[PDB]
Amino acid sequence: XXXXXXXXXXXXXXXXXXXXXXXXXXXXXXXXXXXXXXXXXXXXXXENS
Amino acid sequence: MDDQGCPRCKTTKYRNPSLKLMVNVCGHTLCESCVDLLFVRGAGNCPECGTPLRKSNFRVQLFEDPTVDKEVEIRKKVLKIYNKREEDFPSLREYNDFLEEVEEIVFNLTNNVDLDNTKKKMEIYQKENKDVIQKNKLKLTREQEELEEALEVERQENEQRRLFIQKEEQLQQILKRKNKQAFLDELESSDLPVALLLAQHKDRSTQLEM
Amino acid sequence: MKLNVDGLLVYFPYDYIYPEQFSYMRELKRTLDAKGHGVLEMPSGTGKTVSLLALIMAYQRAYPLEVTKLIYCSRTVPEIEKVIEELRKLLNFYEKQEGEKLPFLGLALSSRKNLCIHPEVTPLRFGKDVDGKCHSLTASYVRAQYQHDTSLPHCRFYEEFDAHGREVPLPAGIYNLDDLKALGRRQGWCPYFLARYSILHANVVVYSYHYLLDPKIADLVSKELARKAVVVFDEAHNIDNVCIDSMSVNLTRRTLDRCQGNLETLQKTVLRIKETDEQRLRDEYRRLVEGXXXXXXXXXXXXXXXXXXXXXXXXXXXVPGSIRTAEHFLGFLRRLLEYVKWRLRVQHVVQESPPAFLSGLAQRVCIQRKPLRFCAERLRSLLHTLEITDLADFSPLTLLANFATLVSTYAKGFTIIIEPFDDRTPTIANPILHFSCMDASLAIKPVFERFQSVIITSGTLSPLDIYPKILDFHPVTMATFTMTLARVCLCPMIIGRGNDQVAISSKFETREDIAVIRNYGNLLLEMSAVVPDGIVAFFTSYQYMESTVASWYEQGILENIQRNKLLFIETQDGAETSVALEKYQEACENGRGAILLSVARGKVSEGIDFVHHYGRAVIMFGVPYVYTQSRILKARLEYLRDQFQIRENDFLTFDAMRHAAQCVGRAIRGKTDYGLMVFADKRFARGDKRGKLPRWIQEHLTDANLNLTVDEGVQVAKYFLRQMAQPFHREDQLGLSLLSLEQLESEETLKRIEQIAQQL
Ligand code: SF4
Ligand SMILES: [Zn+2]
Ligand SMILES: [Zn+2]
Repeated sequence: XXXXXXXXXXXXXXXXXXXXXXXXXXXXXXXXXXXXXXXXXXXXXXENS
Repeated sequence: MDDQGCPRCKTTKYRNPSLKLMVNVCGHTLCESCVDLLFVRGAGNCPECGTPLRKSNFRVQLFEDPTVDKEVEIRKKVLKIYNKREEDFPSLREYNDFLEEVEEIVFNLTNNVDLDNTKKKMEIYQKENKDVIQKNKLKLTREQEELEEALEVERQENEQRRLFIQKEEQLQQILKRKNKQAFLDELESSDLPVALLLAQHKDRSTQLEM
Repeated sequence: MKLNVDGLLVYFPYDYIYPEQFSYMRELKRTLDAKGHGVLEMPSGTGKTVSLLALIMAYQRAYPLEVTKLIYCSRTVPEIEKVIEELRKLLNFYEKQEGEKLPFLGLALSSRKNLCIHPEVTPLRFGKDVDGKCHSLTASYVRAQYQHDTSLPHCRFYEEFDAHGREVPLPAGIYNLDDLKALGRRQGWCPYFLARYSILHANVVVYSYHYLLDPKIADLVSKELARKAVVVFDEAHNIDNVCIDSMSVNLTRRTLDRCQGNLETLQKTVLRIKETDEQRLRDEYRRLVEGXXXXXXXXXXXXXXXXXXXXXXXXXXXVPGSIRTAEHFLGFLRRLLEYVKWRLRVQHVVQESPPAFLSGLAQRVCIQRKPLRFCAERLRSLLHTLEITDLADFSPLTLLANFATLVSTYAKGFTIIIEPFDDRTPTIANPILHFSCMDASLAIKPVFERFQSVIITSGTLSPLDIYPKILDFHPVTMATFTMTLARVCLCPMIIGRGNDQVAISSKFETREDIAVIRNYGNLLLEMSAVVPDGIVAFFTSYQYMESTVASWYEQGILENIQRNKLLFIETQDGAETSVALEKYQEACENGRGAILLSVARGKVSEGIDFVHHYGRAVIMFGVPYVYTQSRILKARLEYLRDQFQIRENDFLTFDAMRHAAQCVGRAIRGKTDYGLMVFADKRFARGDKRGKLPRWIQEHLTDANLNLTVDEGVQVAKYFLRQMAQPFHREDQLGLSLLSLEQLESEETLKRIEQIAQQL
């Protein structure tokens, strides 16, 4: 799976479906509004399941 | 509240995040437990650099840099004086240079010789304690008073907005319920054709809402 | 097709139109006669981009006075590519009709992620690191050191563009990002700086929202261009959300710890450069005292970071206070950092207005207001001064400095809200600090001041009564265009009734109710057994999709959905979503059945569009309410009660319906596309929530379809698909839902197009 995500990518990311870079100006969690999107904390048992 | 930990009597900041640190003349660190444990064992002897504390020379604040505490306290004691606003100078460059002179005096009292600094303070403090320093004490007191008044005016307006929208909701709810119960007690005990009385009820509802 | 749109010839790049098309063209002639803004609503049926670019090119071909430049603004980079290639189709039609008498400089423009060449910058994956290495390899000072030596680092692209490339404008060629990169490869240039330098010569420029509405990026379209410019936003539902994302600032404890490390690093840099040099610091003190920090600002191309986040009209022209010596400015930032760090220590949620925070500052750490305004100018000038290379390392402190500017500029409209812990966190050490804004209007205000006529346009916008009531906005045209059809083309049903006659809802507020999730799974199963070729299923929140697809496994449902079609569940990775989308589109074409279930908020439904056979049945699970978010919602609603006049229960319903009908109305491309679009819970039938879906979906929402069961909805789906899988050829459209050349010149058709379009 990590080879499909890292060593490989989306082949038809040519004009659509490129979900990583479907935003021209992506920044860190600093100067935004919805910066609490992916939390490095809060890893539970049932949620990880 | 998660700093490296109290030096002498190391328990406070590591366990309790409910404290504050007090600085000394030399300016390093002392917590309340340090304060009391130090006062019982000398009352004015720095825990590390042994500076000769003049008289009880401790000040409790909440920051985690000693130079920050030093600059804050010295900056307050300097900006009690040197109160010439932009209103008080003729030009703008003189006001900005005056603020830079204040920064120079604060950094000189940080580390340099405190003699020429105190002589400069003597000259300016005398020459402007004649007129301007007390005048600006008065004006800053006026602006503090009016800012506290304006914040209380803001909070009165917010409480009135909350309570008036609550009374809007309760007035319309009780009033619509009394409209409906009155219309039922008038369908009972009157003698009219039905469509006219129901149109009067719908007129009551629309004149109530709209 | 040579349209007469009551004043002008228009070369439409197809030899057929819709009537909706020509109604849109009438109303946009109306908006460009009188210099006013106007909000349109063409649904997703027509080529609204095709029409839009056609008429703006007709005006620019016919009137070189009022309209200088079109600035299109579509939000995602694949839509940038789509609008550029439709403009390229229209230029190819335009040059088929006449010959090579074009001159017309179409131009895309995004960023250094998408226009950088250099094979050491290119393998970086992130925007700030590409910006940092581009700041390394070219600058105002590294470029000069290379200019009087040989082996110092340089790009060879920006240097060769500096050698010759700033005297030859790009001749009349419509350029994508790929074509522009290829021209940068060809002669050997930066196409990034070529694009920015060739903004001045274009006629259509197509960039994103944040490249226009951000005050700290959009310093590249000047006033004199803007006085005769026509800006056209596209897909403009979340304009207010873009503004609130564009001026609010988030501070975190990690940001402040890395700010402390930054402060110590810059202190050491000031010490060693004090051991090195003194003369340019004299020149610093000169250009602070003499000027207003504009001495070396003339040659400033890659020495510009993100500018001051105050707007264009609230900036000053004075001298920065007591700040001048960089030692004292490090003390200034030290004081501000320690006070904001102490303010963040409070272990309960605290809301303040920014003058209360300024007074708490100006009393307890002696920092006044005007040296707190000029902190952005000071940190940008200082950070230009000390020759330091990789500015990504200095991302927090600049943030903090920029935060200072906002605290010292705006009041009564914005709000400083401190959270010791987030909503989904509780009691984990994340104290954050939203300087949140809630004036939507204060970010589009220079967009209405500068520009001539900005045209908000989307396929869904409803109701149109509220976008003047939020954006401080008074348009010429408030238009809604009715879907005129010769074939039903869509059916919305409101499946708000379980098969056990259980009321389907999401009233529980993401804390699972079992039988409702059971009936959702039963809906998805039986709709899988009916619908072809890909079903799209939007949930409410990723916690709720998480919990639902959890309890579709322990309960025995999800293997049956596997038996009918192939699932592709969503995750909040940027690359895993793209792989799931790619396999979902390779399973709608290699025979089997594919079903993409996502969240109705994220990026899955913002740009990534589902066309003829990729989504046949858009299943909108639930009513999407923003339920996780904090007192930012309560505070923006208190604001819209107070200083605008928009109710609580009005704005919540408006926001929920713009998200729901945003995610639903992507399934349909043209008249020869059919999309089942179901709404699954009872609340979409309650009059106000149904009343705020757009008109072109309420027109086809029948009272019988209102509050169907699961199985009644399944039988309506079967009858829908069977009546709408037959040969619906072009000969069934020339009467009603299509127009020829000679079907336009009849005045009876003109009466029809008068009857179609309406205004609000
Ligand atoms: S100067 Fe041009 S080639 Fe060099 S990093 Fe920047 S965009 Fe890339
Ligand atoms: Zn102690
Ligand atoms: Zn000491």
